[PDB]
Amino acid sequence: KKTPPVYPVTVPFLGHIVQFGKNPLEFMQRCKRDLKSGVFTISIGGQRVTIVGDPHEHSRFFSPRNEILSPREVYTIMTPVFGEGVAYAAPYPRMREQLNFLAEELTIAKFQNFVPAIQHEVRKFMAENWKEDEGVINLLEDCGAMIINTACQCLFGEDLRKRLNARHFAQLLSKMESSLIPAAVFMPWLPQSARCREARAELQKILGEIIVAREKEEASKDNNTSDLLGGLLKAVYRDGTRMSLHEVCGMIVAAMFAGQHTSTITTSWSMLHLMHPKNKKWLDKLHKEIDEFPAQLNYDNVMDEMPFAERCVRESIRRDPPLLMVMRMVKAEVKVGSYVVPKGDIIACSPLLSHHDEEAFPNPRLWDPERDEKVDGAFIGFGAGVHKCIGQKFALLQVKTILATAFREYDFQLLRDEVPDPDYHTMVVGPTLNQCLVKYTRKKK
Ligand code: HEM
Ligand SMILES: FC(F)(F)c1ccc(N(c2cccnc2)C2CCN(c3ccc(C(F)(F)F)cn3)CC2)cc1
Repeated sequence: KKTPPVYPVTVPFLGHIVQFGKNPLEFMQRCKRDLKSGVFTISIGGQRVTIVGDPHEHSRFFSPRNEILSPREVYTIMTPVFGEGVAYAAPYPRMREQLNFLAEELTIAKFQNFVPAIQHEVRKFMAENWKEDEGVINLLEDCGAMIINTACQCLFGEDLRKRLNARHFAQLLSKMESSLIPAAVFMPWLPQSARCREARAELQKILGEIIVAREKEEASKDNNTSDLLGGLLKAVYRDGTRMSLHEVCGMIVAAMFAGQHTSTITTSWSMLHLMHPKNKKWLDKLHKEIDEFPAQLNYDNVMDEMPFAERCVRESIRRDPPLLMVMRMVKAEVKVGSYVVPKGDIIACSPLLSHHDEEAFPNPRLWDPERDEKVDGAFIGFGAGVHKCIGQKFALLQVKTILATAFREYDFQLLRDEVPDPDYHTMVVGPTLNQCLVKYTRKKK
């Protein structure tokens, strides 16, 4: 009944925040290698951080209930972004209720409209920015613009898009997230909240006026508005109450924030690999898959006739996962294989680490869409168990739709010799900005 072997500190109360900041992959790999164990504890400012680095031991982290493993006290940082009483700020039972309303808005039933709506905004963006036949663009900043555009074309109603467009909304999103610093998640003890508040107090009033307007159309039942907002208004809790504007806006914000960073990074990655000359066989097999498709794609095409595309996307999330660390706070310990994690200990599971386990993924730095996890449950890019990703189906659909639409009508050339190196400065990891310069070439008669 002993604890994981603690990696020693040299500079004290720095813990490892410097060695970790530069390159998390190498650091964690070295820790795993030296300690001869996938399971080990590191110190971050004195805090006992315990990583579960053995892909065979994943279900230990993802299976327990919240009362045993609590995300809240480690994920608090998001409380100003979504507001109070929303998500973690709210108690677990009612957060579950909140998440149920959101998940019931991303049902495969809603997805029938999404495919044509995503294609519309991709082709709009390509008509206004891909204007020349040959041009240089930054892929990372462009896929983001496409992700926010198409996501608003899916879950935002006509009237809401007239009173808010995506391009202004993304400026509200960045206005809101800038209060996040990676080194504020382990210390329980704001110069940006002042700008964070004014963004929500702006969005909340805009939404409130759309609601005031929709209740004055509601008389006809002819308004027929069934978007993310439309369903969240109708939401009724277990105890008869309904969502207030504060809880409503927070939910919309969360819906967009979650998808926009993770999806755009995924898309960008996916495009850089296929674009690369070493990956030509994969680009061809992609083409073999999408060449037969009509100009206007339907739900079946993307979902049913596009497995290989999904193999590329998933591989991209397997190789370079957007979220490096998933975290919990232990309230009551349960055995982790042979070791045991004590109460008060901060337990983590790292998609960045696990996705690079030689047994699970031989040659982890190789992009290979046809490869299958050699250990069941190794791939945890969307998480697993109690807190698996509810946006997984939508993001997959979103990225695939974009890839199919882009490659069908364009060719791409990477100004670089090698695929961009990930940037670990940010908490959510994507490829380097100044490395993401790409040349586009339009396909002609
Ligand atoms: C590539 C795209 C995405 C990735 C990589 C991703 C990744 C993840 C991961 C790793 C988790 C687990 C969090 C944890 O256990 O600590 C998660 C949970 C979640 N994701 Fe995503 N996600 C993606 C897209 C989306 C989208 C589009 C949405 C919503 C639109 C979304 C909403 C959520 C939500 C609500 C959770 C709930 C976590 C919980 O149950 O407490 N995600 N996602
Ligand atoms: F809808 C929702 F319920 F409010 C919600 C939305 C997004 C998320 N997350 C999320 C983000 C991007 C894609 N998919 C899901 C996060 C919320 C907190 N989270 C993390 C993950 C890591 C870190 C840290 F410490 F590394 F910076 C901080 N927060 C992981 C899931 C969780 C809940």
